[PDB]
Amino acid sequence: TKCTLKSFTVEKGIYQTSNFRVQPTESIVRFPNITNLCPFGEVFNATRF
Amino acid sequence: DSTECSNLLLQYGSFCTQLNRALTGIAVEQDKNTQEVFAQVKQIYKTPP
Ligand SMILES: *[C@@H]1O[C@H](CO)[C@@H](O)[C@H](O)[C@H]1NC(C)=O
Repeated sequence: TKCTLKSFTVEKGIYQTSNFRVQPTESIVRFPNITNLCPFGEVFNATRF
Repeated sequence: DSTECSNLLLQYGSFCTQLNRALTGIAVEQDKNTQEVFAQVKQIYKTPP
């Protein structure tokens, strides 16, 4: 409170000096679901090219 | 909660920190209206049964 009040003699009272929040740590991301596969085996391992 | 965005605020000065005091400035006196319109008596009276 002293830094924000710019004084060393603070009076008896309530003083809001800063704010706090919880910082995320892992940040998980699970959107996808593997589907609609287009065969690359039909162009890589086809018998005749 | 953007670090680089906050840097843009420092060079812009002390606007929002000033109004935060103003908002608390109205808030503290907001409750001050209550005791001067309700707490006009220091004796709490209970009605007889
Ligand atoms: C084709 O077969 C080879 C050998 O098994 C394999 O390494 C390759 O990944 C295959 N290609 C595809 C996309 O099926």
